[PDB]
Amino acid sequence: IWGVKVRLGKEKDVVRQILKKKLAREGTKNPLEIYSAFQRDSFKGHVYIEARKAEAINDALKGNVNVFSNNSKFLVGIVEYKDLLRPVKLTRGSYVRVKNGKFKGDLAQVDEVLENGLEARLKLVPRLDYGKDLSYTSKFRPAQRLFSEAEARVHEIRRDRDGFVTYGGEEYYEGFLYKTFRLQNLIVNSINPTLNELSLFDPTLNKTVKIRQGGYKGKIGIVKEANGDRFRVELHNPNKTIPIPCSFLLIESTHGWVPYED
Amino acid sequence: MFFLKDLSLILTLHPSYFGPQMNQYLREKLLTDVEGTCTGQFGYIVTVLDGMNIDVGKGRIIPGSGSAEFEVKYRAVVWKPFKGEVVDAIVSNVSPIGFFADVGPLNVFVSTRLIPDNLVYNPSNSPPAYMSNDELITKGSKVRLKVVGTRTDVNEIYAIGSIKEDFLGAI
Amino acid sequence: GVIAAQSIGEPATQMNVTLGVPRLKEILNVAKNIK
Amino acid sequence: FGEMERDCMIAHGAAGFLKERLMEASDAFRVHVCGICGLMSVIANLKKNQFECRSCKNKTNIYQLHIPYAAKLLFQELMAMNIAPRLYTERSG
Amino acid sequence: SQFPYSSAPLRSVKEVQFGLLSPEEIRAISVVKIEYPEIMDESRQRPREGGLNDPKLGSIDRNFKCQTCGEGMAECPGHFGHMELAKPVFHIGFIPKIKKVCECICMNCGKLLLDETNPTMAQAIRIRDPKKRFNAVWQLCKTKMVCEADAPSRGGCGNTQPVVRKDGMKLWGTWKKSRDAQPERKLLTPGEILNVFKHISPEDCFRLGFNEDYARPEWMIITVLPVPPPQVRPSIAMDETTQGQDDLTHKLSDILKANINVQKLEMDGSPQHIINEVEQLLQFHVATYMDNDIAGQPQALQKSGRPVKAIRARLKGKEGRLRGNLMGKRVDFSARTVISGDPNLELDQVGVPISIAKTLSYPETVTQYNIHRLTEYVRNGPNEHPGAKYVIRDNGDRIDLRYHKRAGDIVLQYGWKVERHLMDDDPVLFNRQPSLHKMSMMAHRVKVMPYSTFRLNLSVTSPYNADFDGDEMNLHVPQSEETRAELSQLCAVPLQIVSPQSNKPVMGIVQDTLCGVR
Amino acid sequence: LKHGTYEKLDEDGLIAPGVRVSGDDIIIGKTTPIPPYHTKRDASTPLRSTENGIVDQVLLTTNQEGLKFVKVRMRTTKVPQIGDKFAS
Amino acid sequence: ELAILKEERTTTPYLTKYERARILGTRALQISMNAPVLVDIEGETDPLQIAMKELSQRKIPLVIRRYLPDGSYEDWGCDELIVD
Amino acid sequence: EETVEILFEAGAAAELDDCRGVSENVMLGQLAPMGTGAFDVMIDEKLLTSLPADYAPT
Amino acid sequence: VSTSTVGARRRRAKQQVDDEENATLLRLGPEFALKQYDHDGNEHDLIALSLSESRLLIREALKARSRARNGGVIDDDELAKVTSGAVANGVVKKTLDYLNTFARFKDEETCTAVDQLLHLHPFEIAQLSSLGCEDVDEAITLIPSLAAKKEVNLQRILDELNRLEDPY
RNA sequence: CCUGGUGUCUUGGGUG
DNA sequence: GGATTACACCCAAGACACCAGGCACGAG
DNA sequence: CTCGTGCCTGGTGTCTTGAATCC
Ligand SMILES: [Mg+2]
Ligand SMILES: [Zn+2]
Ligand SMILES: [Zn+2]
Ligand SMILES: [Zn+2]
Repeated sequence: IWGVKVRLGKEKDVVRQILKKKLAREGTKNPLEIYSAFQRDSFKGHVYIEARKAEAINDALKGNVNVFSNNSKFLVGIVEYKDLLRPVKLTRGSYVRVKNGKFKGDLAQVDEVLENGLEARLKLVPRLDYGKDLSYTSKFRPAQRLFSEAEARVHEIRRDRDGFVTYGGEEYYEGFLYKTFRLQNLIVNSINPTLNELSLFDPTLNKTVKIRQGGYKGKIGIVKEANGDRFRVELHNPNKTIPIPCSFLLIESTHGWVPYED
Repeated sequence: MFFLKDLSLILTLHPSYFGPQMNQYLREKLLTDVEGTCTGQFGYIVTVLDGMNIDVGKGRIIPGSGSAEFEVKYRAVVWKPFKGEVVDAIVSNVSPIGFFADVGPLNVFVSTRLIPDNLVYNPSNSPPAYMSNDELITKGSKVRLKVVGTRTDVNEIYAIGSIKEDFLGAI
Repeated sequence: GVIAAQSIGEPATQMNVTLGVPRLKEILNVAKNIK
Repeated sequence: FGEMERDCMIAHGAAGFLKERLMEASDAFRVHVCGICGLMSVIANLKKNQFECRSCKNKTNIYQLHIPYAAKLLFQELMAMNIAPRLYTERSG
Repeated sequence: SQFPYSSAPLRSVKEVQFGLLSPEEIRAISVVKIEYPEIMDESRQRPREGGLNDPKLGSIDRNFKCQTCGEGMAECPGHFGHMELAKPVFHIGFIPKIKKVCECICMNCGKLLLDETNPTMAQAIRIRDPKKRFNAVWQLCKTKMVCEADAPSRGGCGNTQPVVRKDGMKLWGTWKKSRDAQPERKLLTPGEILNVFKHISPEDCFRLGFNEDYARPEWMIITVLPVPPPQVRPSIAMDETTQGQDDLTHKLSDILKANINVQKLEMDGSPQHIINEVEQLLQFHVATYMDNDIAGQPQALQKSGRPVKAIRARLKGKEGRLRGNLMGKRVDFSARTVISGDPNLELDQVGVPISIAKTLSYPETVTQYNIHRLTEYVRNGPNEHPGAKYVIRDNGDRIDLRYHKRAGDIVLQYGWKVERHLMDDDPVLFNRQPSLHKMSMMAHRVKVMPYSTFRLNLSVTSPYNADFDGDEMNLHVPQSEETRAELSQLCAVPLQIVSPQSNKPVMGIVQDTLCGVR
Repeated sequence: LKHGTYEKLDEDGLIAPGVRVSGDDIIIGKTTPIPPYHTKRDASTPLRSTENGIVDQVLLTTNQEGLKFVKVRMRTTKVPQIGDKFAS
Repeated sequence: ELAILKEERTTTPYLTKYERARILGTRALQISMNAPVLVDIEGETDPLQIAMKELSQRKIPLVIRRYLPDGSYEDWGCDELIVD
Repeated sequence: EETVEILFEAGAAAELDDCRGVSENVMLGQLAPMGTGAFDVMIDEKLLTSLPADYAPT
Repeated sequence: VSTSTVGARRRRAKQQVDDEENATLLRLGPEFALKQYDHDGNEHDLIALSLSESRLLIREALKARSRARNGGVIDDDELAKVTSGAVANGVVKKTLDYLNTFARFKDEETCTAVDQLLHLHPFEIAQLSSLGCEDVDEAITLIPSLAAKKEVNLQRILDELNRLEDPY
């Protein structure tokens, strides 16, 4: 058995291509003298090929666009063969982490599994809004909080049993969502409970002004700053903001420019 | 355990103190800051020797800030206790967990598992005491203990004693 | 030191044997084979 | 304030001015160092007034420095590459 | 003064001791162990403990205090973590020196191949400089091609020594098994070399130019990686609510992921030829994390296609930490504009535009002799000249006079500071780039004037090599009593009339005035 | 929020032609919501700090992706003064 | 130990331009922090001016510690150094 | 020049930098031993004693 | 804060466990080494003080300073009021009173007699004076370092100490 | 009722 | 086989890809 | 009402072969 380096993600394709070549050449004068070929997911970027002569390995891969042209094949020891073909949990009442949907990343208890053996019913702390803005994603979801049936009663619900309600077509029993997930959609290994899981389980600014005394008499402006007695008017006419005393201003109101009786 | 130690202190002086009695101010300043204070490195500094005649040296001016830095070298009486040292004491308190004894500045705690069985706490007696027949441990009774451990808080140090050994106790 | 460095460098910034900047470069670089 | 302006102040001998420009008028920063191991490993809670270099078990021999922030940054990048830059405040020969 | 009071004594730096950080010390200063490459808890706010933004490493956010020192983000320096490596790897910077050490010592017990009995070698240990001594020793021992079990017993093991060669990040040693036969060169892994180095004696450690306390030779192999705090690798927000991570943050994630997969191998399915591909990849990521300009191999790339900014590249070159932030840097209290000439200014004056004069400031200390004068500036405020911008108390709190509506109710105490506007006869440092010689920076006396150019008396154009065809010049304002005096008594224009360059003046009468005076 | 004045914006979020503007004034108001009331963050555009003038014309349209799209042109007049550059 | 006795002082008896600048600035700084001034102050009230007045009358109370290359030093008072 | 190489080599051979150069002190932001920084300034306690007694520190 | 003549203490390759203070093993730490140096660099033996010496010096220093505070104008409770501050008042009063109830030779006449009698490691010489003993058997038990020295006089030491000792 | 944050890395075109 | 190659400054002009899985809508 | 197809969003992971001098 030789290993061969191939383009990442193309290992299954190379195994396929080798099979087509083998079957197409069976019984001809130039058979492909390999016995088998395979690719292990755990071993990214490699295909393994079974034969008697190295030349057959080169023959199997000739012209394959997914294989690195460098003469990189390597020999496997007989004592390493079976480990290449090693094929490899989940119990009711145990915890898993959800891998998809608004509950992605959340800890859940395994309640039960389907007869066929694919999806598992999970007990989950819900993330609900009680229909508050109706007329969901994992990035725009809700905080987790146990289902409250009286809140649902008040705001937006079918009773099914003691402590069991169907609310918006999902089932909540004693405050928890019970929802089926594909087993492939949950993580059962190396779960690390989090901290949180251990805990749980002046009236004239900006108004337009006219100046009635001084060298700037008759000019429009806006009150930029009115700290005290001395105002800052941003004059319109030249690009300058001036310091000015409060006796000098007329303010606009409902009827004309009004003195300091506004 | 008393020693004489040659110590020094870095003093920073604000420029408004630059007058003809500068040294006398510093001598008062050194004493106010150092006398009665404790450090884990030397112990309690009891009194400084020859305070009114200390030679302060010359002050280094700090670049950029104007203030002046003096290194006041001095000599003091210091008191630090030591593990292993046998000492006498005066009891300050008696309690079910042992007693507390004032050895000068500080207080030493001796626990019950390191006290011999025949010394029995007697509250009914007037005045209360640890009693025997020819032994009498009332407040002010000379007792001989041995320091078996020193812990440092860098502010006050704490030492634990024992009377669970030969020749230690009341005399 | 710094005064010496500036006093020599500043005239160079405004300036059949090799002369000028290429000759100056040979000296500081103490080249084994001069031009 | 580039490299060539630095040199001009040296030539003038204005050492005091050059120090201030590059510190007080810029990115001055205060750090604490351990008097034993010389590293910037001190954990300093100023309202609790307690300091400790855990490595040396030292709560007494500790100094503060005024250095440029960009120098503090430089030393942390050197530490991240396993280089130890130990700052001591006294000579020994 | 901008620093809150601390009882620890203030001192200056007298010595910098360089060295290596031992594995033990890295753990002693670390405040957290780093294991998980997922930065966020689960994208629901608050970053994950044990992750790369664990809050014990520090705060780069104005509203979360450091859980280690209690200080705000301004004072908090940041605290290091550590990352345990499943297998020891080489430090990319030290490989050529490691290679040199192999030819010096025995590859079994680690003893120096020569003794003081060799006369030339006894001369070489006397050399005082550690680097030259180490080289002189290696120059002798290089030709010694077998570690002798016996003196020419020295503690030797008798083995012949290999010729070690570098091939990228891997070292190959070719042993000559005992005419010609077949030699088998096997790979010299970091772990193999690591054990050999710990058995080197203290006496041979010194003779190799290393140092028992500061640079112990097995510390050139990396077993635990120090995790820098977030101050070294801050996040930036590209378009406000979208933030990307620093190159180091992404690269540390790659090292951390790669570290977990080395743990994932040794407990189950390892087809050996897979162990070598995964361990070499951990070596790769740790190498390009420190230096991504390794000759002879392709650079690590970001997904954008451009090369990763390694730590080595952070320090070198015009824009790096040393030439760009330490030998020179950007500074406060500076200004710049186009210059114009004025014959009716004194030689040592500079005309300063009013708008510039209201932005720059000088912090004048309040005393008995100027307190009445300084109160007048405070009433005028930041917008009327001559005025003032801040009042600074001895504690450091600044009062911003733009927003203080009860400015009339301030009474000044001695020792406070008032940051007043720039005013007549204040000295300032004036400067035109390129600064080719010392008279590119002279101190002038300010004269405040209308219009927006800097005014120079015409006779100073020559030392600056300035003219008025678009040139700009820079002005710097000293910020304390000590530096004002340094400017006026050392750098002032009249002191600079004669230059030491050619013992002659550098300023004279020029252009119109010189034409006219003839 | 930015430190400048918002009082020159109309209700459509856009300033109108004819209004004089100075530096740091907001002329286009825009917000972005904060992910998980009091939910948005300012993303407005202020006039460049060194400039002034009059808003001349405001274009409103949509881009290739269908979202709203604005342009604000500001005009001012520059009068020669000390320091300005000229050449034959 | 390092200190050199008064009779054996060898460095120049004139104040250098660098020593002068540092003395004026340091003394100026101390006056602005309200140190006692040793001369009469008339009309000239700037901090630098008062310090320059004290220098001209030989009344600045400071000592120069001039370090020599080996680390030893001669202390010279500003009262005894000759100013041009 | 050779910025990073110097520093790696300096680490491996435990170099001691005695901080006497101008460049050392400039980049650490400390007063450099040059010009106005080439000496220390001390306070003349002897000359202060010629002042009158009402100027005295308490 | 406050520091001493002894400095640096930079790191060494071999650690040391002769530092932990043990009076039995003569380990007084780095500050209380056998050979100290004063503020001029001169060599000097460690100054350990018996209870009798210490009572004279401290009391003298306080009354000479008290006289100096009075421009030049006995009981322990009066001598402790010279200090400044209630914190200082406490430690000084408690130290005199402690010494008042355990110092055998409470005057300078007897003390100088004890001084000349005692004036060989300097720490042991100071220990013998502080701890009163009756016989040779009592001294080598409580102070087990005097075992293997083979130089008694011990008995005549204790006899003179007990004879100079006033009744009570 | 004090505090108060708006990006980076390049490339290209220019000024002296 | 790399490292070296003036200084400062202004301003305008830009931004991950592919594959797989899940959900919603439309048609039978 | 159920099934299939298409579109959108989220997560994970690279690769057909194609400027000159100096030390
Ligand atoms: Mg020009
Ligand atoms: Zn330390
Ligand atoms: Zn912190
Ligand atoms: Zn060997």
